Amino acid sequence: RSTLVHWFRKGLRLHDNPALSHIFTAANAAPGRYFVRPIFILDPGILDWMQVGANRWRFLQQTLEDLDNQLRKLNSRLFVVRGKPAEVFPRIFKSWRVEMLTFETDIEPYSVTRDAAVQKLAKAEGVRVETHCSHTIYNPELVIAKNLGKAPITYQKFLGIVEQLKVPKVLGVPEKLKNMPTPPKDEVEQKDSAAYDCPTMKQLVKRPEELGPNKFPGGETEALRRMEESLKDEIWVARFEKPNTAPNSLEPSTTVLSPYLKFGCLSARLFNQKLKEIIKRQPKHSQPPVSLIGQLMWREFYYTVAAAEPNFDRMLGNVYCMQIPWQEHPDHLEAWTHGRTGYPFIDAIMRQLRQEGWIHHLARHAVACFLTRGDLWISWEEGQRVFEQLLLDQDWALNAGNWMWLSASAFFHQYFRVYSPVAFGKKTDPQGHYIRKYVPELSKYPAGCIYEPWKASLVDQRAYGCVLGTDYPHRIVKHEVVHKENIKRMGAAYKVNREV
Ligand SMILES: Cc1cc2nc3c(=O)[nH]c(=O)nc-3n(C[C@H](O)[C@H](O)[C@H](O)COP(=O)(O)OP(=O)(O)OC[C@H]3O[C@@H](n4cnc5c(N)ncnc54)[C@H](O)[C@@H]3O)c2cc1C
Repeated sequence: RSTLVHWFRKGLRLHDNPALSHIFTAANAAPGRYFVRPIFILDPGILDWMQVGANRWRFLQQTLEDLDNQLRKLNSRLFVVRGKPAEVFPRIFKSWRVEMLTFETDIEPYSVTRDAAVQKLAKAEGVRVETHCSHTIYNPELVIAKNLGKAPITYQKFLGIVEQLKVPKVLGVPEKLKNMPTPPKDEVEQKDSAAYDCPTMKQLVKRPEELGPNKFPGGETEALRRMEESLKDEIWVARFEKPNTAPNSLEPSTTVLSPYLKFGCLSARLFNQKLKEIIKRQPKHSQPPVSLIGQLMWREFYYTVAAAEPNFDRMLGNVYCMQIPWQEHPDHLEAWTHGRTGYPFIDAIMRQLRQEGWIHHLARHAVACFLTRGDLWISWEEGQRVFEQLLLDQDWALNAGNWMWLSASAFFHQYFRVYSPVAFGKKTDPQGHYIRKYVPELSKYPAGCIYEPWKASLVDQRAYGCVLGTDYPHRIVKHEVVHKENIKRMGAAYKVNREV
């Protein structure tokens, strides 16, 4: 008896999962011949390559638990194998007598390299490998092909391309396993009956004092519930315009499906299909780029440009990316990273980010502009790294692509438009409720100076119980001065890049 193995990496879901569905149908179309091992590999190598904060670890933990629960309902389970894939797969290929391995493809350079090696090993041991592109709606390879070998570098060309492509068929959940015994314990399982059980919170989250509120639980089950909840107001969905949603409302002004889409707890293909059903129902509706479908297309856009550039997450060696002489300032980087810039709107966002692991798209704009072309002139790579650690939705292509946009390094070139760290939040939160919540030391400042506490006299600062320089920092830079200087620095960088 040989085993069929589905390997979760992303695609942490039962629904719309062709790679996992094929495994299951095969076992049921040929009962008694196959064992089924759905596995997730706790790969220590990924930590040399990316940062993971406490909040995102918990999200993964919760996700793996939900996925194990969901597989049990199909007379299966999740096997979480600890170790490096390069060492894990030769062992289990033999110990398990693996006939077929399936997994969902990923375009990230660490994923491509790792997957190539696994496919070289699988070819050697005579293991059949079947891969499916289901993490994105469109296959980036086919978009680039249709565009004659190059990724479209504007959203509108990208839309023009994918319009002519076939939308894939969205699958349901696999059928339960008919009369399948629990696989026999292997070398590892026999010396430890729990060697493959889902990790506890204690095993994954080493810095539990960095956990923030538990607001967006991981898991396919929570993903589907949040999607349904978000789709209930079809008028809100149909008339969604991303630029007009507030960055600093106390409740999220958008869907917060990003962590789920990032891990594949939600199929982007399913979400897209559900969105197109409402749009059909609702004749007055928004259109890309501002619409909710437009939002999913932004995800497709960045995956397509990223798939063509292994150096997408850095300035050097990146075909898309303007070469800009960013400066090194460790103290300013530290202040931004910990929301101690002295600009309450910026600090509010960076603190919501650290504590909760999600901030609105335009709040990411605000803090990203400030770090880079706007105020501090620090590389977008440094902001990417902080975002990587704290974001629940940390996504290799989307984090890099949007940082390049916000820094005017790629895709966006109107660097003379600079967010004000004082004015920008006021449009949608003139009372500063968002600042009061995340910078509570300023909570007694009136709306007239809560965005600009340095406009309050010392007497009033003492009266509000928050003296600048003691209880809340002084501004680390003066926006009105530096952002004018940085526009000149940007223009010089643009000139140098144009001449080369
Ligand atoms: C500096 C910076 C860094 C970012 N890093 C990430 C990241 O690491 N991971 C991430 O998922 N998004 C990232 N984004 C994009 C965007 O801000 C988030 O996708 C969005 O805030 C998610 O919130 P939401 O799910 O409520 O989005 P909604 O507006 O409800 O959109 C639905 C989905 O569309 C996609 N989407 C929406 N906006 C964008 C966008 N601008 N680019 C790409 N896809 C988009 C996401 O999958 C999102 O879940 C970043 C943006 C900026 C400016």
